[PDB]
Formats: sequence, structure tokens, C-alpha cells
Amino acid sequence: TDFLTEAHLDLPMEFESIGKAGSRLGTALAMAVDHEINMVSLVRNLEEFFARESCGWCTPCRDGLPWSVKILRALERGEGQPGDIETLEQLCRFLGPGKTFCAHAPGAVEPLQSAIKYFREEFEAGIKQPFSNTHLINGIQPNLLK
Amino acid sequence: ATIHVDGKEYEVNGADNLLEACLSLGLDIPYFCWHPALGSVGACRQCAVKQYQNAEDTRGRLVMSCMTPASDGTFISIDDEEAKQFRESVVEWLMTNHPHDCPVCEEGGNCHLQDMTVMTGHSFRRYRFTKRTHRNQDLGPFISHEMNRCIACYRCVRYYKDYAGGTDLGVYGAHDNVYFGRPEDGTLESEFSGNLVEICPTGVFTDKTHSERYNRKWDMQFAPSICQQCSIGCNISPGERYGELRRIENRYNGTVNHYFLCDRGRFGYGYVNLKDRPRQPVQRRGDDFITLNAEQAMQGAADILRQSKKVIGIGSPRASVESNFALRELVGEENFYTGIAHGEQERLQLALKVLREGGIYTPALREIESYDAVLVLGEDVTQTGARVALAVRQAVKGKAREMAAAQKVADWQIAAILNIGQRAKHPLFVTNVDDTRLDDIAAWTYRAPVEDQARLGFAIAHALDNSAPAVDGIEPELQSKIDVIVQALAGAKKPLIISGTNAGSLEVIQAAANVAKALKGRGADVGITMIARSVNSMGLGIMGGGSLEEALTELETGRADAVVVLENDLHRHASATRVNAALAKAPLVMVVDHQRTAIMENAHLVLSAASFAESDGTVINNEGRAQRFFQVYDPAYYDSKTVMLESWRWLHSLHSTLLSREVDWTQLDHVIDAVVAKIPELAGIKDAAPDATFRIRGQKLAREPHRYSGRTAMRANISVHEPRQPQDIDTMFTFSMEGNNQPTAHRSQVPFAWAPGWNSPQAWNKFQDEVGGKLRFGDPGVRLFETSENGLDYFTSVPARFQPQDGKWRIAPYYHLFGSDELSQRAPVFQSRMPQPYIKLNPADAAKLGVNAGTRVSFSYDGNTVTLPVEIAEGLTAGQVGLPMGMSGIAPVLAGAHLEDLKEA
Amino acid sequence: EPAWQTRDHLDDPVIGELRNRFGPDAFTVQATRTGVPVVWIKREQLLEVGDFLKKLPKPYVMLFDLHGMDERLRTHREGLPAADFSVFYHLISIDRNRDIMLKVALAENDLHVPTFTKLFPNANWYERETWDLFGITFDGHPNLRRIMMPQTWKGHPLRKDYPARATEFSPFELTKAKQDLEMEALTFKPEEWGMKFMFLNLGHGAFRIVLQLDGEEIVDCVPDIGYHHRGAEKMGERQSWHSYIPYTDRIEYLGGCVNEMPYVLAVEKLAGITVPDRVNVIRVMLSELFRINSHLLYISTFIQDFAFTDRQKIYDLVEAITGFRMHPAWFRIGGVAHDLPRGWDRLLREFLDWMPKRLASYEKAALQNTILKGRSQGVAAYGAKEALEWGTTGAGLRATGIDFDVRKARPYSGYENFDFEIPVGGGVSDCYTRVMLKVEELRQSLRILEQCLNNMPEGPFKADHPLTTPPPKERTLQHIETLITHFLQVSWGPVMPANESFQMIEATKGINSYYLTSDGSTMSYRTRIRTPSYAHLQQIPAAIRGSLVSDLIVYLGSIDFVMSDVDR
Ligand code: SF4
Ligand code: SF4
Ligand code: SF4
Ligand code: SF4
Ligand code: FES
Ligand SMILES: [Ca+2]
Repeated sequence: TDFLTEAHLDLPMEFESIGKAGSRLGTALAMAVDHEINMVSLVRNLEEFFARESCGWCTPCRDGLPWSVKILRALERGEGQPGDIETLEQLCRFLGPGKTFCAHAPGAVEPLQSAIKYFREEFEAGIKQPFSNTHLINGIQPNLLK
Repeated sequence: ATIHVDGKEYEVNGADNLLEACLSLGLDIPYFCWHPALGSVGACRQCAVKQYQNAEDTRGRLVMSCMTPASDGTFISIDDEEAKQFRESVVEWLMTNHPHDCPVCEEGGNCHLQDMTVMTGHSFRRYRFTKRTHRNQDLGPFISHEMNRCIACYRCVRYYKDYAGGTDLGVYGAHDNVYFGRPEDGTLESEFSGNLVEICPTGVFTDKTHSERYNRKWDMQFAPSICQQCSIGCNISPGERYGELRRIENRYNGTVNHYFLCDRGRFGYGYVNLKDRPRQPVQRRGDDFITLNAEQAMQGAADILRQSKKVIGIGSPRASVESNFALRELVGEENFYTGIAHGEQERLQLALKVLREGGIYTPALREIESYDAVLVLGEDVTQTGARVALAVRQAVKGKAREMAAAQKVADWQIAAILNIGQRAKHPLFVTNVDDTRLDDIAAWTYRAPVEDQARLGFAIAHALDNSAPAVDGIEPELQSKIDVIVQALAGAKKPLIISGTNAGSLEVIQAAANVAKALKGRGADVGITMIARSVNSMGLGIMGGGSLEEALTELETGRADAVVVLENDLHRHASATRVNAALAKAPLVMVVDHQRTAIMENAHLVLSAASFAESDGTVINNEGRAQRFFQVYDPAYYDSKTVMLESWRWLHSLHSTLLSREVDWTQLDHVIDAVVAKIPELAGIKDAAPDATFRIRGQKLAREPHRYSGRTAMRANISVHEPRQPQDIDTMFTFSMEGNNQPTAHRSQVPFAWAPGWNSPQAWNKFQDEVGGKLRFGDPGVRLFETSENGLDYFTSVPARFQPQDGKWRIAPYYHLFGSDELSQRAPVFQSRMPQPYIKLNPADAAKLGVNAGTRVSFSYDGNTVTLPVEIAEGLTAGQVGLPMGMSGIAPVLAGAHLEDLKEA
Repeated sequence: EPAWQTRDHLDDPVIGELRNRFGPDAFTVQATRTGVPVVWIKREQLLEVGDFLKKLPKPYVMLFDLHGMDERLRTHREGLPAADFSVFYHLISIDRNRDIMLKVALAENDLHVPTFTKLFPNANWYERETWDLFGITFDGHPNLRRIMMPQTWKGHPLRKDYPARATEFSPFELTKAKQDLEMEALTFKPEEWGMKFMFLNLGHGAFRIVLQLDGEEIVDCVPDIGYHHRGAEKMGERQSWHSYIPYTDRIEYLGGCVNEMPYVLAVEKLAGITVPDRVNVIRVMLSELFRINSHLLYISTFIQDFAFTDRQKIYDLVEAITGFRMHPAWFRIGGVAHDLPRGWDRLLREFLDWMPKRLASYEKAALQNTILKGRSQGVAAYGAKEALEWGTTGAGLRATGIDFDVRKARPYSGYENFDFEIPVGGGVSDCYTRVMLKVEELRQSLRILEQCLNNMPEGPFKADHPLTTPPPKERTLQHIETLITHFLQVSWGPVMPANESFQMIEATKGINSYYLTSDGSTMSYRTRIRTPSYAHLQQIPAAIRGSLVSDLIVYLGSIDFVMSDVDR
């Protein structure tokens, strides 16, 4: 289920009330996260669970949840690179209902998109190194894209 | 129905899903997990389009076109930006763990994943993390395994398990460590495992025989040919390179063998590449072997044949219709002998009479899959006619298809079909001397001698219709199982009766004809299918002639002083001692063949015939469909000393030099016209393919792709000067890329599938009228005979019960897919695949002999004591001894023959 | 809005004028990526449409091109009339700075079009070549004979059912051709060649002209061309889009990258590729270097009728950049093959510090040499009327006072960013006027090179498009998607979706243009190359009438043609 802030705490625990806030009522067993818990570490743990409890049937969950897991590990270690948060956002948009074979992956990407929506500063604080995907090959001049 | 794709209106079938409907129209949607023959499961999530609710809808919703029905008034968009971005994202997700292997990958230039990576326009890698790896398995001699390249699309398991009925290939593991393969290292046990090299859209399963001598698809010279390995007549695309046959790809024929071959046809081509094949005419002189060219061989053979008082011809069911006809014209109709045994010919002629005079429609191979009940009498189909066994498996799954169709479930939603049809299936009743490979799906299996199987068939026929002859001496439990078969066949809308000449019993064929006639008399839509032995058994039976024993008597009595043997080793159809004595007695033996056979030691002249890869011709399959196979390459292009002509060309020029003392290398169409003039029954071979003057808007048909490479360096080691392009005057194809291979070309003979953007075997989608259906502008090949207006009579010759007498062992035939076809045995990759020759014994017979499993026993047949190790066969009945037909020393003529003096060695 | 977008050009005023004149159902407008309106005209209305376009308020005055096309194998004919063959006429209006392409559809058995030589006299050789390579007869044509093939040639080589490859060589055909060519001077027939007084054969390139002389005066001359026919367009149908770039190089061999440029721009129109600015600057720089080289050779050859060291400096610079002197084969679909080597700017700076003194020397050798002024002025001259009707472009057209340069009128490859002038002659195309225009063009190319050197973009040398062929090499060597794209692009070929594209550029001899038809495949369905040397060589019998043979030699030396450009 999506994370909610303390401003959403004054809200009845009904299906339509939580749904209109941008979440799901779910099993109505709420979990409270205090201030000293890092949001990136919490979502990293959640995505590790969701990416190892995938059944492996369909490509977006099977091959896109581990990519989000690796990105969140990099953001944990301060080894994130520019474009990682954009990759997480695109993964959240492309693992929604109907894109994947079952509803495991929408429920997987709900905490990620909610924590990006409400706690974006920590994910941006995870990015501390320039984007490098290649290595220089001696003899070949690279294509310096702008 | 009516669909609106990107603002354009199309009329499609409403029973189709959106992916196959749009692919039939020519719209390009990427797809991985969907296959036309396997249905839709929605795994790979690659086929995404945007479906709108109505015409004035702007938001839409991303759906999978393979899982979405093509209902009436359906508005979708393929080239919408969100759909394109999602499809590119799916390609990128597949690319995150994919290895950097394309230069060293056998599927490169042939890879559906390459084509769909390019088609979605994904070329920039922004994933920077580690790629998951995997360890490979050893899958045997044929299929190479490379699990790194897997995109987890489940095509292999769906084909191999749900379609092919195999049991030793599954998916293991979890979230993204999914693994595909066997539970342990070992050979894949399916007879149709070789179709994985085209089912898999990546390089996980590759053709290991092609991998040992590898070249890319653009370097291949392809031709449309017919598989020569059994009688079914599956269309193949043999591709060569550097003068050797490199690969057999499947050639789509929506009537016969649509997407699938068997492993014999796919991997038993290696006899063409043997280094002991005849390549020049060789004439013996005392102990010397003088090599002649074409004209010297023809003049010398014509002189010696002119001096001889009577020359007889021995054809073969391996040779084409044209070659057997040319031999018949050379020696005369009365001096032409079909080079098969008398009992084999009698069974073949009876099967022909049933097919073209029994008044019952004989189905094509794809049409077999639409029948509601199958009775297989005597024919071990999986080892003799394997594609029919695959079609029978589909016809058996038809009951689950029907049950799901009752609940308004679409026919492509295969997972729901298999869920509804849990273990319910259409009735299958197989009879054999032992256990078949169809026993896992058969409703009942009858292990019995051929007399008892024929008696069971006659009892079924009598219980279906009392006008049929009755069978006396049926046990009550066997009678109850007879009643079960009768209740299953009488309630079936489309019953199918499959028999053949491989059981070695005339009465099995008679019983099958009786069952089919009894089902026809009740008004059922019955079909019958006979399985012959060789590629042109049916054509040689139609042409006719004497048996091999008659020709042996002619040679032994001295009435024939010259024999021309065409593509016949002569030991598979008669005893080797008698053949050797008759051929050593004859003062002139001339052997026209493409394989080094044992009778070439007794030959005065050996003419180097061409195999199917170096010759054109026509063969008739088990259903009576004339099919033209075209030459793949010129053998003289790389080696200028090679004189390897067609068998009909050798024999026609020999006839011309015999009559007029001048050599006439004729054309293929002249021989076709001669066949359809002299033999009216074979008049349909004229329409099997168009003649050599056929053009597509003025230009010929190309044998090789447009990007064929090395054209100025492939022979540069011999000479730097390029030779002439080989002229093909026999057929409409050309030996170059200067030709036509467009998917929208008005032709039926397609050498290979290639379209721009589609380099894989999924390029066949562009060459069909609708995907998974007929080939566009019709499938190649024509049926020779129509269904007769009136049928046969009931065969009243009911055999007695099999009785085991002491000192006489009835030989029960055990056929093997790898080892019972002669040219397949010659292929070196089958040596590692074929089993060791075991002689099968009942536990009671081996206990009476005192023999245990593995002790070598000797038996004498035709005064030849041969020893084989014993395997205990429980399902074999007592008094019978099981032998592997076709293997080393054991001829198929021994099927049903008695055995004497079976002692421990 | 992209410049490669498929447009219909229904907002062109010529379409409305044609609708008002012939009616809306008299023609079919085709949406292409050529950048011109493509109008399918009925065969009977062709001369009427030509008359109407010749008499517009700002008329279409130059037949830029005329050629055939075999449509029998084209599968994507959506929105086109049913045609087995077609003939396209590319007409240019300079007052409107526009152009139109009229296509005439033809059935396979009725292959005859009315002649266009009454309207445009330069259509003579184009119709001869269309007859030669397609078998399309032109009714009313004076001498419709083969222009690229010998007269004893069977079949038409650009038809789709003609074998492209060389057939088996035979010494018997060589001896027969020797007997045919070596008895021409003895058994000459002065009616096949279009003539009707002594007959001479002469024997930039080697080619033969049949001359008819009254004493030493030339009263009739018929060029015999096709001796250097390489079948480059038929090869365009045989190579992929990527592996045809060397063949574009080998046409007008003094041009090099200049000849590569219109081909890659047309393919990029087919592929929908907008190249980045550094690609545009690099391709402009190399085309200007090769333009300077060609102008230097032309000036040195004319002055002959010291200058070969500057050509060596240019060749050393191009060798450093590309790796090859005169056939660099270096432009790619979506960019160039490699990046500029580290140290190129030093070589260019040393070249531009060497050229002003040499250019002053050339101006002293051409202006102060009044013997050359006397022997060059008035030698086979023509005005703007003769330049328009014969399709003369480049230095001759601008020497007739018509200010039409492609780099300014229809700018390409980022020539808008460069400040350079277009030298225009007084109104008479002398040899001297054309040579002076070449000198001033050389000065303007030096100015363009200075502006390139002083302001060089730092960026990519290949586009960020999926159809950029090949992809950047380092990403090919370490990324699987890029490796896959490289694998499929260099082997099967890049797939251009089915369209027609056209690019016209200013070559070193005039206006060069590629017209590419893609049928959705990895090769070209049709490649049409319009070269200016063809139209320049057609104008010789219209200008050298009544002149001396020495005047013919000087005029041939001052045309600035190459024979491989003629016979393409
Ligand atoms: S989204 Fe569901 S069906 Fe797809 S892989 Fe994940 S758990 Fe399996
Ligand atoms: S499976 Fe396809 S994409 Fe993967 S390495 Fe092989 S050719 Fe390349
Ligand atoms: S092994 Fe091949 S067919 Fe099987 S899931 Fe992987 S990619 Fe698909
Ligand atoms: S079933 Fe017979 S014809 Fe078909 S591939 Fe197998 S051996 Fe060949
Ligand atoms: S092809 Fe439809 S999801 Fe795989
Ligand atoms: Ca042949």
C-alpha cells in the first residue's frame, strides 16, 4: 500500500476514503514509520521483498523490480547517478494495473511512488556520483552526446 | 469483425486475438511469448497496444493484443506513444540481463530478440548493474543449451510439454532466476525436441549439428525441398554453404507440417556431407577403378548395355518419381522391378488400394488434428511417422478445446483451455507389439502380435457393423475392451484410423480398412491414414513393377545379363547372401547412387547420382500428395571434377546414348511431361510445382538472401577469377540472389522466410494469408487421387490367433526414429544418438532360455549367426523376439519373419 | 516541425493552379519526403501540363531531371495510380524557388510517353537514357537510341528482371566489338547519329565526339557517351543503405565527401534522422575542403590550356581526418564514421595560413594574364535563356547572372549558420567568367573554413537515433542493445520505412541530387542520381555550332565536367 503522511491521519479507514487519498485500505493493518527510519532503506527492503517474491511469469515485475532494487541499493550507498529517480518513476508508471500479468507489481510499486512523492529529498540525497555507463576504450573516440 | 487500428478500419476474424489479427493484416507488433500454434499466455508483456473504449476516447488503456479478442468495433492504437514507450521498456528490461554474445551466438542474424530490439527502436543502454548469469546443461547431441540468453518467455516449456507432450523439460526456480531445461544433464527424450531451435526466440536452444559447421543465415543457399527421411513429406529448407549441407530449417506448409519437423528429418541430413560419397563415375577394369567423366561413362555404359541380351532395372522408394520413371524407360516396363520385397510391395499396394479406392477421405497431416477419436492399428507412429504422432496429440487435446469452447472461452486462450480440460481427452487406442511413445495419452494400449492386433481390428469392425466378418475366440475381458473402443468410435463425430506397412502384416491393413468401412457405413465422418516406409514408397507403389525377388530370380537364372540398380542398397529388402550371389553372377552391374553402398564392390560401373540436396524431383507422401523438391546447390561449383548428376538425368542420357549413340542431358520438365503422358495415375505431378519458365514479374526465385557475402572470395583459394554462376535450367529458381523472394509474390514454393525487420523464423508470418493458416497463394503440393465414389468390400480373411511353437521365434519389429531409416543411419551425429542393438525377449522366453538381461545371444537368419545383447521386454508376448529394424545387419524385411536357432552365445 | 516529415504540399500554389486549370480529378497528389509536390498526371495531359507550367506568372523554367522507374516489384503503392512503370519529370522554378515532380504512370505493354523535347530541349538525353535503361519509348523523339549501352545490346538494364552482375566474359564478343568499332571510321552512317563536310572522331575523361566539319568550322557534332558507365544506380538496388556509400564516393571522383552528402541526407530523410549541429559542421567542412580541391584542379587545368602542392595539403588534411585521399567514404547515415582526430585544428590552421598567398597568386595568374583573357572571353558563350533550357547549373548558370545556389536557396546541412557570398557573373557564360567565378567560390569556401575553425561545436559525431548506422563504436563494444543494432545494421541492413526522399546539393561541378525510393527494405528500391556533368555535356552541340575545333577544345576544358559524373 502507498505511504501516507501525518496530514492524512485524520481520515476514516474505509475503502473509498483511503482510495481517494492515493492509497488502498488493504488489510487495514497499518504500519507506523517514525522519523529516524530512512525512507530509502525502508523502500529498499520492501522492493527486495517484492522482487524476491515475484513468481517470474511476466517481464515487468521479473526484470524491473530487481532494477529498482539495485537503484535503491545504490541510493543507500550514496552511489546513485542522475536518472535513477527518473528510472524509478518510469518503473512506477509502467508497472501499474494491466501492464503486468497480476496485481503483485502494482502493489510493489505503490510504496516506491508514494515515498518518491512525499520524501523525494532523501532519494535526491542518494545521488552523489556522475552518470557513467561505459568505460573508455583506448583507440576509439566516444560519441559525446549533449 | 471490425477493428480500427490507428484510425484505419480493417475487417478481421472475431475469433482471433488482436495480435494475430493485426499480424495477418501486416501490422508490426513485437511479441515474444505468443506463437501461432501454442496459443496466448500473456507472459512476456511485449505485445502492448492501447485499447480505447469507443471512437471518441482519448485516454485508452494498455492491453496485451495476444490476450485481447478482436471483437467487433474494437478501437486500438499500435503506434501510440505510450504503447511504444512500454514496448521499448519491455525490450530494455529483457536487455538488462542479456549477455554480450551476438558475435559468438548461433542465433545471430536469425534472432527474434535482435529483430524486436531493433523494431522497438531501443539502442541505448542505461542499465549499469550486474547481469545475472546461468550455467548450461548438456542436452545431448542435437540441442545446445545456453541459458544466459533466455528472456523467460515460456515458449520452450509450452511447446515441449503442452504441445509436444514431452516430460523432461520444465521451468525451475523463481522471481528472476527462472531456469529452463531438464532436471539433470542428459539427452532430451522427445522425438520433436529439435523444434526448440525455432520455438525459442533467442539463442538458448541451438542446432548443435549446425553449430559444428556454422554460418550465418545470410550466407546460406536455401532451397525448398521435401524431407527424405520417412513417408510423411514434411517441407524443409535445406541451406548449404561451401558445397556442404549446413542446416535443415523447417519450411512452412499449412497443409502438411506447419511449424514443426521431427528430429530425424531435422538432424539426419549428415549423410549428404560424407566424404565416401561417389563424386565421379567409376568403372572397374580388373582390379583398377578408372574415373570417367559424364560422356565417357555414358558411351561405355551404352555400348555394354547394347551388347547385353536383357537389361533389368531395380528402382527404389528412396528415388524420386522422375528417376524411377527414367529407369523404367531405360529398361522397359516389363523389365522394371520395384526394389522392395514381395510382402512389402503387397502391403504397400493394399495400402494404396485402401487410400485411393476405399471411398474414405485420407486427411492431410494438419487435418489429423481435427479428429475426435483415433485408432492406431499396428503402426508405431512415433518411430516411423513421428509428425503424425504429434498431430494425433493435438487431436487428442481437441476434447479440452471443445469443452472450453462450450464455456465461451476463446480458442487462443490456451491456459484456460487446459484448466477446463484437466485430464479429459479424446479417445486414443493404440495397438503395437510393445509399448509405444503414445501410451502416456492413449485411452488404451494393446500389446499383442500382429495377428492379434488384426483380430482386434476385425472384432471392432464386426461390433460396429454386423455385415463385417466376425472373430471367433475373443476373451471376455478383451471383448469388454472391444466394446469400450466401439462405444468411443461410434460416438465420435470424426473418427480416424491410422495403420501402415511398418507392422509387417497385410491383415492389420485389412482390419483398419474394415474398421474405416464400418464407420463409414454408420454415417461417421471417418478418415483413414496409411503410413508408408520411405520418402517415395507411395510413388513407387503407384508406378508399380515387379518385386526384388523376381529381379533376383531373373539375375540368378541367367535371363538378365545386365542390371541397373537405382539408389538401392538391396540388403534392406532381400537377404545379403542372395543379393551378393545374384550380383556377382550378373556380368554387368551398374549402380546409380549417391551413397557408398555395399553392392558397389560388385558393380562394373558406378554412376555418382545426386542426393536430394543436389537434385530436383518429385516424391509422393503417405497421403498421395505430389511434392516437388528443388536442387539446393550445384556440386560442381566448388569442386570442378565432381560429376554428380540427377538420377533421371543419368538414366535419360543413358537411354539416349543407347538408342541414338548421342548423349542428351535433358531438362526436368521434359521428364515430368513424359511421366504424365506414360503414367496417367501420376498426372498430378505436373501441378506439384510450376515449370522452369515460371517468373514473378519476369524474374526467377532466389535461392539465397540479398545480403549473401563472400561472392568474390569464396573460391579465391582455388582461383582468383570468379567462375560462372551455375545455370539452373531444370527449375524456376536461380543459384544467386538475383531473384524474387517477396512475401507478397504469387508463388507457393518459398525457399526461406525473410522480410525486412523479421530475420527469425517468425518471418513466416508475412508469407501466410493469415498467421498460423495456409501459405498465401496456397500451400505447395497436390493430391494425386480424390476420394472414391464407392468403397471396397469387407476383407473376410480373418487371421487365426498367434500360437508360439517351439524352435520358431516370430520377429516383432521395433523401429527407432534414430536408426531405422538408412540414410539417417549414415549420418554421423546419429551414431551417438542411436541405441545399441538390443534383442528384446519376454521374461518367460528368456527364463526358458536361461538368459538374463545383457547376455549376448546368437541367432541364425539366412545361414548367418549374429549375436546381440538381450533386453527384457515385459510387454512383448511370449513366442515373439524383438528386433531393431533397419539397424546394422537387421533388415526391415525381417519384420514378421520367423527366427531359428536362438541360443546363448 | 521536422524537415524530413512526410508532407503533401497541398498548400503549394502550383497545386491550386493545376486544380483551377485541369480540374481536381485530372491528377493525383502523392505525399512523399522529397520536399516537392509529387503530382501524378495522365499521359495524355502531360504536354498540356508542361505548357501550363512553362507559362505560369513565375514559370517552371528548368527540367531538372527526367527518368523512369520500374514499379512492378514495389509492394507499398498505397495512394498511387496503378502503374507497371512510371516516368518522373522534375521541374524547377527559380523565381518561385520551388520545384514539382510530375509522374506519368504506364502499363507494362503500352510503354510509350509523348516526348518532352518540344518543351525542354535538355530532355533529349534523359529520354534516350530512359529508353536505354527501361525500354520506355518516347513518341516524337528525333533519334531515340541507346546512350549508355552499345546499339547491339539486348534488354534494358534498369528493369527489375535484368541480372545486375557481370555475365561471363567472351573473347568472341570482344572481337565482334573490335570489328564494330574499328569499321566505324570506314562504314560511317550519317543518319543514325541524328546528323544529316568531313566526318572526324576525336577519341576530365576519355570520350568520343563525332564531328562534321566544313573545312575547320564545326557544322554538326554528336557526342558518344557511355564509355564510362559503371551501373551505379543498379548497384544502388543491390547494396544496403549503409554499404553503398563508397559507390556514392566513386561518382564525380574529384568530389568525394561532396558526392557522399546528398545520399546520406536523402537516407536520413527516409530514416527520420535530424543530425546534431556538430555533424552538420563536420560535413560542411569536409565538403568545402573537397570543393576547394576540385576548384584548384579545374583552375590549374584551364591555366595549363605549382598548383598541385595545395591539392596535396588538402589531401593530407583529408587523409588525417578520414584515412583516405580521394574516396573517403566517411559520411554515415546519421553522422560521420569517426570523430575528428586530436590535432585536426592545427592542420586546418596551417592550411588556412597558407592559402591567401596562393589565392592571390591564382588571381594574378588569371587576371593579369591578358592572353588568357583574350583567348577565353567569348569562347562558346551563352546567356540565361540557354542556361535554363539546357539545365546548366553551378558556375555556368551563375555566370549567366542567375543567382541560384542550393547552399543559399534551399539550405542543407547547416549552411545557414555560415556567412558566405554567392559570386554572380555579368550575364554571359564565357570560359573566363566561369574561371573567375570558380576563383571567387574558392575564396568563399576559405571563408567558410575559417568560420568552421573559429567556431567549432563540441558534441556528438553521430545522431542519437536508432537508425544511425553504425551506432557509436564504444557503445557497440560494451552494450548489448547497441551491439544488436550494430549486428543487424551491418549485416542485413538498416530498415528504412517505405517512402521516397530527395536531396539536392551544390556539387563541385554544379547541382548533384539523389532521389531514393524505399520499399520498406534494407536496400534501395530505386536510386536516381542527377549529376550536372550530364546536362553540361548535352549543351555542347547547342553552343559550339559554327565554331573552330580549338574553340571546342577550350570549351571542353572550361565546362568543368568529369566523365564518370556523366555516365554515373
Ligand atoms: S506481476 Fe504477478 S504474474 Fe507478473 S511476475 Fe510478478 S508475481 Fe508473477
Ligand atoms: S540470443 Fe539473440 S540477442 Fe542474445 S546474444 Fe544471441 S543473437 Fe544476440
Ligand atoms: S529458453 Fe527460449 S523459449 Fe524458453 S523461456 Fe527462455 S527464451 Fe523463451
Ligand atoms: S515426420 Fe518424416 S518427413 Fe517429417 S521431418 Fe520426420 S522423418 Fe522427415
Ligand atoms: S506476446 Fe502478448 S504478452 Fe507476450
Ligand atoms: Ca538441377
